[PDB]
Amino acid sequence: SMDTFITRNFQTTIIQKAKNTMAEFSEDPELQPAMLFNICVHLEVCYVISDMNFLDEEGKAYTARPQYEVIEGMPRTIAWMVQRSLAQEHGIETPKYLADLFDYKTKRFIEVGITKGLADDYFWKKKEKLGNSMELMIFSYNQDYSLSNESSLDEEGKGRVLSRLTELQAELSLKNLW
Amino acid sequence: AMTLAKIELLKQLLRDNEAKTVLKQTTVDQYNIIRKFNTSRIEKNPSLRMKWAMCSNFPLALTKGDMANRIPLEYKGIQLKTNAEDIGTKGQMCSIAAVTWWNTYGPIGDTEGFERVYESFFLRKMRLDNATWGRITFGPVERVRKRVLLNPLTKEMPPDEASNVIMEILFPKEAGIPRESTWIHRELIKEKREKLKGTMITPIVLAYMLERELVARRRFLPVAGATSAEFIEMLHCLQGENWRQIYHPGGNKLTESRSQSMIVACRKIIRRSIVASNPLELAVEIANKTVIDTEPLKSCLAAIDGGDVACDIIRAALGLKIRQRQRFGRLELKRISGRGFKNDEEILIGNGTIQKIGIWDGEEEFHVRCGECRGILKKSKMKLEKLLINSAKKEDMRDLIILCMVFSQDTRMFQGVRGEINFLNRAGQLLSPMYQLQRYFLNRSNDLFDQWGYEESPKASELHGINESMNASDYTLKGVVVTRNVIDDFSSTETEKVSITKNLSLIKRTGEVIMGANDVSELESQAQLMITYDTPKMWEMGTTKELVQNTYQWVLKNLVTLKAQFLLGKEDMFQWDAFEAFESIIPQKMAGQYSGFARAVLKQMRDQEVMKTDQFIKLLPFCFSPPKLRSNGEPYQFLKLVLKGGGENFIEVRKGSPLFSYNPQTEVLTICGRMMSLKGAVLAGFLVSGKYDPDLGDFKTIEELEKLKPGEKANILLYQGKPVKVVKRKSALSNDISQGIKRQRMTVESMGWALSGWSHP
Amino acid sequence: RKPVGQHSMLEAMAHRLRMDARLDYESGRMSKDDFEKAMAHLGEIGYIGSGSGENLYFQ
Repeated sequence: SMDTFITRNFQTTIIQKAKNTMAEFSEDPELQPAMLFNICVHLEVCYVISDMNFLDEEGKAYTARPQYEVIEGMPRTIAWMVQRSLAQEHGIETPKYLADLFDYKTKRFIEVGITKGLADDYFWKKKEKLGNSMELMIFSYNQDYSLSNESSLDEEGKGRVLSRLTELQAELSLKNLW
Repeated sequence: AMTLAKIELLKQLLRDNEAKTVLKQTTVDQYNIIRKFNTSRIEKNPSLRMKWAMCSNFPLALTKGDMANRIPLEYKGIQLKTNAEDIGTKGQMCSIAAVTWWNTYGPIGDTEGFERVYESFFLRKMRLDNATWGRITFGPVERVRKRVLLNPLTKEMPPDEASNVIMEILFPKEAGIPRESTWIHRELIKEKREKLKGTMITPIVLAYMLERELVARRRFLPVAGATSAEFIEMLHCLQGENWRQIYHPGGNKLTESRSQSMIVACRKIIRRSIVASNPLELAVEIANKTVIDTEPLKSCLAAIDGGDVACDIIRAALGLKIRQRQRFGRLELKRISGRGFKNDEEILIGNGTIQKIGIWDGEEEFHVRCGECRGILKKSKMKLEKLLINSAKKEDMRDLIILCMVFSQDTRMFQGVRGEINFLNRAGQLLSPMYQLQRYFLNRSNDLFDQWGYEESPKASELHGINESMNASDYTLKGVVVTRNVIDDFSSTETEKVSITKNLSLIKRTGEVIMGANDVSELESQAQLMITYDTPKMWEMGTTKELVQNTYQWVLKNLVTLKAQFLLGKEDMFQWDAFEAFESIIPQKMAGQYSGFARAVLKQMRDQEVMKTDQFIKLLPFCFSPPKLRSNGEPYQFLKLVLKGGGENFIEVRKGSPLFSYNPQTEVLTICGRMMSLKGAVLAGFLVSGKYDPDLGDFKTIEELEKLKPGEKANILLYQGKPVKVVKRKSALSNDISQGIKRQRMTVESMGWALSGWSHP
Repeated sequence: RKPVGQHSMLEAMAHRLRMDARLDYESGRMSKDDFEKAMAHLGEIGYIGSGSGENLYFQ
């Protein structure tokens, strides 16, 4: 029963919004734990990337107006209102699909990716559906990662994600659910 | 660095519009197609073409480069190479002499490491030089056409595994996935890495030369006697159809090394696991934590495709294929036709008892083997319609005929039973009906052959019949035939997945069973590679002295635990698993007495006195068995404690003995001739940034990790198959994530505020 | 190792040669000047690799 594993490891707020996401796709949560788990991870990682990365009042990155803005984990009715308002404020074209994160320093939209195996291979299967609209961020459970050169994710945050992913990968393989 | 030079060349290809559309349209998948693309015609008869071209002027083709230009145009009136540039490459060609000139007058190259690159070939020369050559013998040899390994390996693996090893050696960045049962050859990888470092030979070759000494080259050959690679390589010289030749190799012991140990290791895991209840659960928990030399047993059983029976049983328990074959005691069977329904029935047998047997129904055929003799079987419902065998050892020719008559379930077999047949195994359990009949007819063979009857021999040139005495005759046993023609080897190429029972029997997916626990061989031998059993239960299958070792060694390790339970004063501390094995060397007649004595002495040290460390260790192993006291109620008392074997094997209670002695002034504890002195949070720095990177060096331990500065990289080997890059800290997750949400809830509330048409600040 | 990928050969070589330079700057094989050279040179290769006809030479 993975429903318990999710309730132990993920926080209350992560789960509620992960279900709210599946409610707008018109799908049943409790009869498909497989999908809900990834949505919680995907949702968790999207926060993690933001969390610590601040920007100071002029325009530089440090650790402690944040550097990123979180889209994933909101209602569609608002998310699109947000995304559209960001694109027209900073003066770039509005993406055709709904993005996950938005960079304030780079003024770019971001799509986060969680994979099991090769980060490089999953990267390319995003390229085929996104061309070069958004900055991709691929993280894998087994310690792989693919990122852009122009992206502004420091060694600190990359750790937070990859460590948490493997921490869940170990807790899955320990109790046989991987 | 090369990096930038690649980009410049790529841009220079994108100038040409044809090459642009190649790289744009053609896929990474299709790379494998376009590399083989050529114009030309593949010309028949290359040997004809070679002789023709070699006689011509300029048959060779030459690669352009700085090294090509150091070859001159002429040399003493001889044309080496040609100018005539082809417009495509702007390139050149040359003649046979051009190569010969290079080997004579050309430049020196860095041929350092060449020996270590082609090591697999150089080991063949090492075998030939040091090998002593024995006597020659002219005589007819029967050559068995067996499946055999052609070339000896450094470490046997499958292609799937060896590739991911080869990758982490030569191409560590591109390797990709960090696999479980792949890295753990870190000894071999780190060894190959440093050996193949200074050389500058083409990687594609290095990979091929690694593959030659890590992948099995197994073909069928006519073989007799030895079945080991270091012999097989020389087979052309070792034997022919009508002669023989003795040979003793370089003598470093390979191939057989793991094959022999793996057999014994598995067999001995079985013998221990059979007895106690739930053999499967023990066979697993043991085999998981067993070791051969350095490799865990999992990877050995999986990689090597040999084994006997116990190997395949242990394989199945852990979870890998074994081989599509069927075994019955000593008999081997491969299904060649037919399929049967094992169907329960009540059966009367000859002696006059009702056994509940399953009856194989339906037409069937089988390729069958036993020992040195091989043959073919045909049976039906409780009837052996036909059997064939080959001229071989009479001991095994007999056993084969018997065991076929058993599994054929012929009514003539069942009627030939005389006397009771209550046979047991090692653990003291009732053998199932047919496994019982097996050992009866192997023992009492003559009772069967009389009941069987005789018929005419088949008059075909290369055949003859046999009788009770296993000799040539014009009479023959009803069904059985012998042939002059020699038969194929065992032969079982394909592999299959299998499930396992509580009693270590292997079940095929259909419902029937193929490999039973009872089918193993009793024959024992010693392990060539050094086995190590980290589990406690298997200490039993050491010797007397080495068990006293491993027990007292376990007490020294877990002193803090045992000494804490001592203060509490309960009877659970005496019932540890380690002391259950120690009872195997105490004679049964005396065990409980020693325990009653030992418990009384350790009780006395708790109540009336203070702690005495050496005696507490000395006496604790004897306390396992239930306390057998005197008739009046008080305990027995002793001076010395005798163990199995006798002579030197005894523990003195008072002070010193050979097995055990403590010197109180210097405080030195001698255990079987081994001295042992008795004098007396960081996992938060666990941020995973990348993967195994050679730049950071060797795998650093805990001590050095504390001294690293905040915000710096390092290599760590974490747990169960994880070689990963790590960074030092520089909050703790849970509070961070909630704060990220509060910033999102901020954004949301303003956008709702906006939907009505307001703002926050 | 026969490589696998549905995407384009060029498209990959661009993405790979990017990261090689990224790593070679951090580890200390290439300088800022040689790195921004590559990122610029590659930048072009991107625009070249997403056209539909001419190479669009310039003056």
